[PDB]
Amino acid sequence: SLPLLRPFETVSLENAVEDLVVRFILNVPPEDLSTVERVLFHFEEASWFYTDFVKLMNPYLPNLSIKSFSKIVIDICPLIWNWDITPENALVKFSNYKKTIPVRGAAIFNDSLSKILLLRGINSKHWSFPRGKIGKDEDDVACCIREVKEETGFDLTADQYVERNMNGKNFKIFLVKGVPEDFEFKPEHKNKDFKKLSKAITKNLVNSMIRPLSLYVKNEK
Amino acid sequence: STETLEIYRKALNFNVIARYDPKIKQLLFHTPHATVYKWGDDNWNKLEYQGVLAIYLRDVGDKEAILPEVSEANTPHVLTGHDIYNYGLIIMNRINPDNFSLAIAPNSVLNKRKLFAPNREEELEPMKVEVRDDLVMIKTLKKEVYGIWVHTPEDRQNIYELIKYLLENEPTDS
Repeated sequence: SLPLLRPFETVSLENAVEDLVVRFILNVPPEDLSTVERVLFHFEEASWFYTDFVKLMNPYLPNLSIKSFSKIVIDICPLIWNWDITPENALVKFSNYKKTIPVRGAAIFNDSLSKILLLRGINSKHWSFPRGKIGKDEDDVACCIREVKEETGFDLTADQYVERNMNGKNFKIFLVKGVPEDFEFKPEHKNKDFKKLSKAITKNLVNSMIRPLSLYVKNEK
Repeated sequence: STETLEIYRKALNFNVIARYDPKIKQLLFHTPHATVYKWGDDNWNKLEYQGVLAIYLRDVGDKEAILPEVSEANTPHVLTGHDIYNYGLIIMNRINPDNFSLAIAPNSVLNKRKLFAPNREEELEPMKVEVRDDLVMIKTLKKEVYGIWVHTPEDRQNIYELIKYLLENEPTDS
């Protein structure tokens, strides 16, 4: 109710981290601070909020992966990291003991910006971006266009992604604006309006990235 | 280091909130996991605000100061007018960037205002609080009825008795 401003869209990366610290890391019961596995999840949690909101509010900020963002929180606020091992080293041995399935897809948009490209499965009556499993030693952007060739059939061709972990699957959906809306897409393998989607989700994977996708919409205009 | 941490917590919280409400003076209370529920459809609605709760003191202050501008019954009623509100409530969100807020001004200053200078920028009905159904019931200045949750029943009364002191008492400096 009280009118508080929007300082994320105008402040330093040093400050943006500080905020996110208050938000996700620092105000927590000691249990979630005296255990490595726990704070590595709150870093996971704040890196997503950074990539899905902070980066989208302030464009002068760089695109940060959980790899580097943690390195940054460790430097600006070194009071939270008590232990001797490095985060990079820890979030591999400990957090990624929770072995994830990286799924590469994309949120497809039109040149006029009014519609999104989501498909429905054969068995599933649920709408989502072209989502499929990864491989060995291949760039996240090359697995993205290849999976959009298998499920729709149109390669588009980097840092503009939307990371999120959902029940042991690392979804890193990239953002591509500018694909023909008239073009006919068909499955190359054997076996909606944005206005219409905003009103529908408000009534209480794409069901979670509504607000970051609305931030991609509010910005480009 | 276990105590050097809580003093850094008061520092970080404060100047993080100072960037949100620029009129803080003294951070009075902070709890680590709150959730807001709203009343209207004769039942509670889980609002999209979840994170650390904080109750602070506002520098009111430079009289004639603007309550500035940030960017149907479901939307809140933003306070517009003069900066006259004595204390603040804030849930530092984790859901989306916009945080939660409640202006908490005593009835002691309201009755002092409403009678002496009847130049009310916004209609203000004095605030009241209670402990009901594992939630802290808060009746706001713009009639809005909210409810804040915390797991501990100790914490629920803690924030209640403070909110209650703030409104039933005169502007302080602790």
